[PDB]
Amino acid sequence: DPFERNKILGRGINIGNALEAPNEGDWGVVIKDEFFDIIKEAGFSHVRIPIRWSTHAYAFPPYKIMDRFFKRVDEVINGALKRGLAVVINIHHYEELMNDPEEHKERFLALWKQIADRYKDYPETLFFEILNAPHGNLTPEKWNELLEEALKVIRSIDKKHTIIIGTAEWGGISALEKLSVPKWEKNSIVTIHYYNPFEFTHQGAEWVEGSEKWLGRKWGSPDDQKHLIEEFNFIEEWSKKNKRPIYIGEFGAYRKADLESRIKWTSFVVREMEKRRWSLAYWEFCSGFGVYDTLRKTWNKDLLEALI
Repeated sequence: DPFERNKILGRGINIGNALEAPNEGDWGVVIKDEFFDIIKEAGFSHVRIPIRWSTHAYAFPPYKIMDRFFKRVDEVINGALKRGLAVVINIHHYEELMNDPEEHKERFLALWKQIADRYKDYPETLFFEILNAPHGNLTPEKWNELLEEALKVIRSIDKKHTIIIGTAEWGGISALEKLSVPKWEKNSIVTIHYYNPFEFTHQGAEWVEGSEKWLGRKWGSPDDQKHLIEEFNFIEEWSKKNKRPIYIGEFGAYRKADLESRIKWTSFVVREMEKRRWSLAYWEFCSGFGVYDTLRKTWNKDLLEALI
């Protein structure tokens, strides 16, 4: 029952700026084994681990994933499982696939063949997330085709693990209506990344065009809350109509946003996700959107309370 699997997934946190960088540590985070103690003790049910497999596999057939990297991913997954955390792994920042899905289709499918083969006998609390935030030339209609091809590859190997399927147009709500999950697939969860209002959550983000114009933006008015509720109602209606569970696999506000607004937004979205029985994972543990200080070994207490 994928709804039961969604319940098991529960509340989680992304350990980002880590394995989805070109190399682990490049973006500031190395996944320390003790992080899993910290996260489990704080009350989280799962971790989401973004992984840039594409830079750690050969470019030519059979597109073999490199040994040392595979071993590292094993180590991370098992570290989390040791603490009784559920684990979401994905394919993250496969930029060539977004820019030319035709050229990279078979390589992408080869990655999933290898990942499914590697983890098919791992515990049922490991989840396979097909592809992070499809966008660009990987259009909604092309994604519907590609995700089905990936489902077929994974299911040819593994009919035990729940699969997590995102939306196109950068993984938010805008392309949810366009998403199609094949009827034959019966053990999947649909994932959405929720960052609205984008101008608030990404204000001052150095990698986002024109974001400096958003610096100082607050969040918390009654109207702000009603707008967010309307969007959550839209997602919930889609879930009910399509009979698929919902995982909000990323949500969070950047550190440049005022702390009081960050707390209000984070706490509110979590309460509203909970009312809808969704699973959820905060972006992210300890970096630019972070809630834990790895030097001081302390949580931001208000943000941790918001997440529970």
